[PDB]
Amino acid sequence: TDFLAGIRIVGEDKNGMTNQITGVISKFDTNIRTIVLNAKDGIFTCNLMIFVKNTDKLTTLMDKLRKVQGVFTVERL
Amino acid sequence: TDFLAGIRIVGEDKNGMTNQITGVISKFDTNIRTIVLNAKDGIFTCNLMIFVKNTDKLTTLMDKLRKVQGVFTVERLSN
Repeated sequence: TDFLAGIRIVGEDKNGMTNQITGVISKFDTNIRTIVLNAKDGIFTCNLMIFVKNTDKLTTLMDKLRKVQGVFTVERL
Repeated sequence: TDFLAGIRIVGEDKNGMTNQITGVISKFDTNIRTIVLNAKDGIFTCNLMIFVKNTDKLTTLMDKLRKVQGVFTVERLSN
């Protein structure tokens, strides 16, 4: 019942942004499949592919990511 | 001051390893610039670009990653 889901995060690259984002994703109950993260010229972008048990897990993770300082948007791909 | 360095990690895609490696990287005391991680064919590869203090510091981060059971290789990237 687990399925592959994608999430895109965009924000400003300030105050250890990347460490916080990677910390949240790694600690969460999900199986990371792919990460394409770049932080240059003050902007942060990250496309994540993960295996999730259900939609509740996916939306919960997206909600946590939105609370990280500097994040503009978190959208499902 | 800090300079840009690259690190490549290759390991087994089992037992929560991708999450484990991402966690180790997040706990690093450095400025992460790029992460390209992909899990496929039973393994995962991860190219990381970070701004680091000096070579001694870089070596300590690579040693931390190499000590994670399940990691096959950790090498410094050039270019």
